[PDB]
Amino acid sequence: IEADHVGFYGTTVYQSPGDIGQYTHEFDGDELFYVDLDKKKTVWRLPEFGQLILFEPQGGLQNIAAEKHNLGILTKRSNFTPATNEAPQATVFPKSPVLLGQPNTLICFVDNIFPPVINITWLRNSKSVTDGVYETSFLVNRDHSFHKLSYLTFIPSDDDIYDCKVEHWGLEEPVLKHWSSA
Amino acid sequence: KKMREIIGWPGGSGGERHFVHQFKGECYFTNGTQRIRLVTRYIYNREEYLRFDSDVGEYRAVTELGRHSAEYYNKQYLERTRAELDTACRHNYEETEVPTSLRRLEQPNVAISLSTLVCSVTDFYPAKIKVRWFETVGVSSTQLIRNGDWTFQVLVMLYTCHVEHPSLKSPITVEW
Ligand SMILES: *[C@@H]1O[C@H](CO)[C@@H](O)[C@H](O)[C@H]1NC(C)=O
Repeated sequence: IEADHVGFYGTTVYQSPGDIGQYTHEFDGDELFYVDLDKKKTVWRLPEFGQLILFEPQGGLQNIAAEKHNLGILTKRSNFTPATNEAPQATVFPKSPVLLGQPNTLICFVDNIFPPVINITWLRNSKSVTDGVYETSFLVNRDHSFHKLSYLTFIPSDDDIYDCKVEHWGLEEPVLKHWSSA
Repeated sequence: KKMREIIGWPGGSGGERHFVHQFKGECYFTNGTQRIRLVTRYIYNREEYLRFDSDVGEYRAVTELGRHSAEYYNKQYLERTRAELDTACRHNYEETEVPTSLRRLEQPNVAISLSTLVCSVTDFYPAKIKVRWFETVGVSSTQLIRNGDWTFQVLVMLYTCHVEHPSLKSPITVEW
């Protein structure tokens, strides 16, 4: 299906148990913003946009209400057909050309995520890294699966070994995408 | 300065594990807003069972799961839904998507290195870009890489690296 530009609006995803909802917008792939449902607030991926345009968070909270509703409906109709757990595919690569000593961002691209529940964690030399870690929302695929990106701010050095650890229900053992300056 | 949403409508029924439901609103633009298309999807888990479509003009069952659903949504939301091609699509594009996305220009950082030389083009937006070596063969580039922060990157393998990207007035070059 061909075009010039593709905007995703009203893209909603509810799931249970846990009442886990997610509402987002996109444009040519890149996420405009998501809506923090707990805090009823629009959170733009690029702040400049949030200062130029506005999205009433309520318009997103309704699709959640609608999708929460539709979920219980289709669940019964489907004869309580549970979602199947697909295995994710991780990939690690630096945001910009590697330079020893100079600030960079390490990116962990994860694909084939379903359901939209995952744990992408970072490891420096087999050590949990919490700070300087940033994720995207769950971005939709035509598969009606999801992909997600994790970002690690770091200083490139040859004596550092990095790992992207992915924990999903579709996995008996976590993925461990190895990456290092070498 | 108001971006609007595409309404995912509530359905009707009749007739412990983990379950998922998704709604997808999608606008496909060409020549700006000359040709605009609105596809709508209702998805239990990963099964799209119901769908609206500008080109079709109405809701249609995609699978057995949306069989009596198509009729319902037509009787109910066909009115407001068909109109969303202008209240949401044609709107968002001309009003909120131009001053932001379509206006975003990000200049690429070029840098060559010996792994076979690798020309690293990074942090550029939009995706539209053309790069050449200064030869036709011995060439091999990676697929365009989406960083997910509204910047792309691509690495062409193989001396000047010529790069022509919209965000630039004059195509920049880098020698080795
Ligand atoms: C659920 O159960 C009914 C009764 O056996 C069956 O006929 C129907 O096909 C099932 N629903 C679907 C769409 O899987």
